[PDB]
Parts: sequence; C-alpha cells; structure tokens
Amino acid sequence: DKICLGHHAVSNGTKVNTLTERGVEVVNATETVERTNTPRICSKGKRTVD
Amino acid sequence: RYVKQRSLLLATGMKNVPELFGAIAGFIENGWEGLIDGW
Amino acid sequence: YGFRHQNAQGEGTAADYKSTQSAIDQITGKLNRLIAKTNQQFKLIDNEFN
Amino acid sequence: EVEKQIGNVINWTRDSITEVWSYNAELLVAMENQHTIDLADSEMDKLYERVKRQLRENAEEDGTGCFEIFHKCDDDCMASIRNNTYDHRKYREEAMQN
Amino acid sequence: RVKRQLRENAEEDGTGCFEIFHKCDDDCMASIRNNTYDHRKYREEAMQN
Ligand SMILES: *[C@@H]1O[C@H](CO)[C@@H](O)[C@H](O)[C@H]1NC(C)=O
Ligand SMILES: *[C@@H]1O[C@H](CO)[C@@H](O)[C@H](O)[C@H]1NC(C)=O
Ligand SMILES: *[C@@H]1O[C@H](CO)[C@@H](O)[C@H](O)[C@H]1NC(C)=O
Ligand SMILES: *[C@@H]1O[C@H](CO)[C@@H](O)[C@H](O)[C@H]1NC(C)=O
Repeated sequence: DKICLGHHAVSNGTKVNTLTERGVEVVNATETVERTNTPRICSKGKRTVD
Repeated sequence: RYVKQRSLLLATGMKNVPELFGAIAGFIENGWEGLIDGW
Repeated sequence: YGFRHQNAQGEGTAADYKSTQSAIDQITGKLNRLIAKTNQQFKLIDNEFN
Repeated sequence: EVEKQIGNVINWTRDSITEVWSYNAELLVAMENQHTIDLADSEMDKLYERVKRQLRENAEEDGTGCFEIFHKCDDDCMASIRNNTYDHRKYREEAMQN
Repeated sequence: RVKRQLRENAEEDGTGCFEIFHKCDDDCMASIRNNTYDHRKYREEAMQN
C-alpha cells in the first residue's frame, strides 16, 4: 500500500570542502596528503656507501 | 608545447552503442546503424 | 523566480524567496571562494637602474 | 654554503613552484568532491522514477519519495516491483476504481 | 514542484504555465505559492474535466 525509497546514512560523517562550501558531512572520506615518514634510509637493493 | 604522451584522443561524437541522464546507453538500448542523416 | 496568475478576479505577479536565496548564496559561495589572497612574498632578483 | 646570488634563484624558483602545486592540490579535491555528491543523487533519482513508469497507471504520489498503490498488493506483488518484473496490466483493470 | 502538488489537477501547455480545471480564486491561488495546496478538496471536481 506504499513502497518508499531511500538512501543510507551513518551517525558520524566526515567534513569535506566542496566547490561551493566548507565542511560538508560525508559518509566516508580519504586522506590525500602524506604526513608520516620512516626515519631510516630504506636501501634495499642498492649497494650503499656511507 | 612538449608533452610526454604521444596520443591523446579527443571525442567528437556520442557514445557508440552498436547492436548522466540515462538515455544514451540507457533505457534506449542500442544505437541505430540504419540512420544516416540525423543524429 | 516568481509566479503569475490569471483568474476571474484579475491578475497578479508574486515572487518566490526560498529558490531565490537558494541561488544567490551559491554564487556568493563562488565569489567568496575566488576573492582570496596570496600569502607568498617575492623579492628583487633583477636590477633596473643598472 | 651555496653561493649567495645563485642560492637566491633556487629558493625563488622552489617556492614559486610550491605555490602552483598547492593551488592545484585543493581545487582538484574540491572539484572532485562536488561531482561525487550529485553522482549519488543522480543514481537516487534514476532509481526513483524507474518505479514510476513501471507502476505505470497504478501509483499516485505524495512527494516524500514514496508511492501509493491502489489495490491490494501482497508480498509477492511487493517482490515483483523490486526485481524489475511487475506486470501492470494484471491490475490496470482494478487500479481504476480509484 | 507545482506539478505533483497540483497532482491530478493541472494539464500542461509547455510554455511554463499550468492550467487549473475548477474555479480557483485568490486564496486558492495563494495556497499554491506557499506550498500548502490540499488537492483532495478539488480532486472530486478536477474530474469533470
Ligand atoms: C572508508 O575510507 C577508508 C579510508 O581511510 C577505508 O579504510 C574504508 O575501508 C572505507 N570504507 C568504510 C566503509 O569505512
Ligand atoms: C635558501 O633557503 C634555505 C631555507 O629553505 C636557507 O637555509 C638558505 O640560506 C637560503 N639561501 C640563501 C642564499 O639565503
Ligand atoms: C524476482 O527476481 C528473481 C530474479 O530474477 C526471480 O527469480 C523471481 O522469480 C522474481 N519474482 C519474484 C516474485 O520473486
Ligand atoms: C500561506 O503561507 C503562510 C506562511 O506559512 C501562511 O501563514 C498562510 O496561512 C498560507 N495560506 C494562505 C491562504 O495564505
């Protein structure tokens, strides 16, 4: 006697800048900048001379 | 200006369907090949 | 964006506010995004008087 | 200690390029974010009216996202709508005492 | 938004303009513009048309 239709939501979203806002609440998000290095000269496969 | 690619093709027709809005490859299934004047 | 009617009692043009302010702020969004400032300071590398 | 005059060119050049990528970085994301949201809204509407001309002369509307069938439709009838095989001419004769 | 609000009430021409099929005076014309037209009052007489 009725067939509604919907989408999915969570409780806690993440806040992203679109082109016409700051901070829109979005169900999942993804970091695009790298912040954590590795404090070691990772020299596999190269005959290293210190 | 010097690029590093050697081919970069640019479209100038619709999507080729032989036999965002959902009519080209949509609820109109195939294209026509027996239509030669209009698009 | 407004209305206009016609009936047995005449005529009348109104307006509609919700859609009007739905449109103005998005351009104002585009405006305030574009109107922004450089924080980057450039020095004097080439001489002029000799 | 690189030499003074040539070291100033490198710092000038480096920070110049740095403003270019950091500008490119945030427009690329923001432009991408905008297309992501109506992509999921487009797919919401295409699904929505697909039910409408499937329930061709059968449903009215309210405007919440929800249809309103005008004859008794039990759970197999409710199943035939969700797998894209509802056959409306069974019911067109009795979706019109309404 | 005006169309499924005027659910079984308006036809169309294709200029941007609807066409009501019963006598709709200016309060009826006001109830359409503030999103509170209640069509079942008139569905019984938007169907001699
Ligand atoms: C959401 O994005 C993160 C990226 O940090 C990913 O690990 C995760 O699998 C994604 N999906 C969900 C449902 O959280
Ligand atoms: C160039 O910049 C670095 C810091 O990024 C600084 O240590 C160096 O002294 C600069 N060169 C000159 C010639 O000022
Ligand atoms: C619904 O779809 C499935 C998948 O094709 C089909 O097997 C089934 O018979 C359909 N109808 C009902 C009433 O489940
Ligand atoms: C139109 O909208 C206003 C604002 O909610 C409301 O007060 C009024 O009663 C509505 N109806 C008419 C007939 O003006």
